[PDB]
Amino acid sequence: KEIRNLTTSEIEEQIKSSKEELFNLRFQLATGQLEETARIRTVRKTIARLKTVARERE
RNA sequence: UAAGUUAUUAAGGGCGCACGGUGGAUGCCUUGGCACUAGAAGCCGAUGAAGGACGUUACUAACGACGAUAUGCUUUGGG
Repeated sequence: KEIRNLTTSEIEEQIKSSKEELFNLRFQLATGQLEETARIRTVRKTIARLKTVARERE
């Protein structure tokens, strides 16, 4: 999605979005503390884009 | 006082009509079928098939779509 960043920044980004944001929101939506639930489907799709462009670079 | 004749009763039933219930025929309709015509096409698979199991949404029991990038992603045209 026009991320156009250094591939190591792509790996830092997949590793940040991959657990931290998404895993935290998955715990919050279970223990009854997350509203703005639509964050989740945002982060998921972000973790797809960072992966696809890295695969395009190969 | 005597002789004689005759009738109302309807527990329930019969017929005729009036009004309800049941059940889903018929009329009209069609989301789908049937039989064919002209033109594509007549194979897929070890780069892992046809077919399926399990999963994916903020909930999800099921059906479609999809596959740990999961109720979908990028990019080039239409709108």
